[PDB]
Amino acid sequence: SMADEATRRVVSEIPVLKTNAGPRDRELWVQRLKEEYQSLIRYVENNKNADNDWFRLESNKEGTRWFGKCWYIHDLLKYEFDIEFDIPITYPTTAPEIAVPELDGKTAKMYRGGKIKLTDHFKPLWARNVPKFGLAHLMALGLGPWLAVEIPDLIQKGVIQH
Amino acid sequence: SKVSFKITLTSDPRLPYKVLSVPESTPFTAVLKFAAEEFKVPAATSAIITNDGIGINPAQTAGNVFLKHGSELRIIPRDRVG
Repeated sequence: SMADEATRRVVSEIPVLKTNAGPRDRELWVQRLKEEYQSLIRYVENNKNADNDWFRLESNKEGTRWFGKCWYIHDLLKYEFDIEFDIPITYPTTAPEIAVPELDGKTAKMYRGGKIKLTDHFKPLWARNVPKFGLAHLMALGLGPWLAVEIPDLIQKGVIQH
Repeated sequence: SKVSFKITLTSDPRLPYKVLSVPESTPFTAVLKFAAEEFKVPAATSAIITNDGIGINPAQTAGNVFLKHGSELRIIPRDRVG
């Protein structure tokens, strides 16, 4: 199917990460962060080339606190949302929880503090790929599909206006 | 007396599949439980649909589904609360 081939190609083109290291791990964390930025930068380049440049992410110096923006296009109009997340100390085994704070209280597919609720298939998928998945995969396989489902709904109901 | 289904896990970007063979009289809900077990995903937050994206009534046998829909199925994450 066209959906299948699209996902496969998208995810295939995101560089896999290498280093099993989290914030506790000194020079090995520095290396991991380089990998994360490299993977994110390649994903953004791919997004630009596919005419769907849908997010930007940055971090503090230590790489433990991430914030950025995402965009969703629906019916010719652009919707912008702020995102943030903290890196758990057991990363990359444990995936961060992405938050969209301005949507807190606006959808039931979300925990406290705007933390998005992904499907139950996300955790096993992440766990069996450790440590090759990183924040670029978290965006492509976590937030992106969440937006694709939730944002059109919130628009159709008039809960978000652009 | 058995039928085989090709079941693809759509939540995994490799799109891996397994072929599951069950007696024709097996309730289709058992096929869903078998597929979920095999892919190591919860049955209660998974669903099976046809290769072409069609909903399947669970209240029928495997053989029923095999002829009505076809051998090729997708196991997908389900819409479920909490």
